[PDB]
Amino acid sequence: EDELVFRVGSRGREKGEFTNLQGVSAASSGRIVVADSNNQCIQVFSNEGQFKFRFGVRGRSPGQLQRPTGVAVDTNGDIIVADYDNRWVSIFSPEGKFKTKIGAGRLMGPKGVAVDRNGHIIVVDNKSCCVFTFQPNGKLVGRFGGRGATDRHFAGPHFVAVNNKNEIVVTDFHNHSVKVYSADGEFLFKFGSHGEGNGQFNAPTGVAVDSNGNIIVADWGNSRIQVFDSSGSFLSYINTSAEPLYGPQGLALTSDGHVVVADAGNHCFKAYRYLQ
Repeated sequence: EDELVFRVGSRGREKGEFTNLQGVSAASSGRIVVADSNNQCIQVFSNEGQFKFRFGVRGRSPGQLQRPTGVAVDTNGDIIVADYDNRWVSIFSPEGKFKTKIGAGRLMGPKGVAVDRNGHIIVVDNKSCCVFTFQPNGKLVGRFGGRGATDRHFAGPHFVAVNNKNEIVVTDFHNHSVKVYSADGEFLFKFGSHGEGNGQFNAPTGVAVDSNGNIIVADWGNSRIQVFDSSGSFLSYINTSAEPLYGPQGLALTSDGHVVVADAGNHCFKAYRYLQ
């Protein structure tokens, strides 16, 4: 009878355990997909938290995972992994079969990924501080950003989401802000500032956008999740009181309308109801 619906995971390297849980995504087929950067693996669960399967071969060769940070699920259920250390994005089948890698030689530190409304793969690079837009096949179609603190630049972007207008929503871990851009890279607006007040951050991480354009943002340093309207107005905190967060990372919205968070500091993921 809590905003918390369920919790899955504990510390370790076995199936249903985590060392460094970072990326979170959801499939329309009603699955939850999580990446562990330190166990170098992807784990797939039902919408109720039941373990389905784990995949990932450790290493630096194509097909293999070295530091998988960011994950996204395509409309066909393909699993898209940002590998920060291999410096590419791996696309797998919904069953964990390597298909191809995109952005090799262009991405220097791919951290976060999303899928847009035309099936483009959106990658945020924490080393070049840029946002890349690819076709599934690997073809680059767009790039914007650059290191800095101006509205068109990023200081250290780790996560990305796309809204109903195909607009790109980037969290800036080091700037304490969220910035929103057109599909073409045009800056639209920013919100958030450094602090603990409503609509302030101490290092934003995961981000998701709902069907109503509400933007949901995890706050790593403040161990909390904020919900905003489409203009970046604070609406609420997710009520985490029953089982507090500790350093949350990825965020995703499921097909059954729950917010799932990588509660990395507690070695688990948690699913929430939220009222919008």
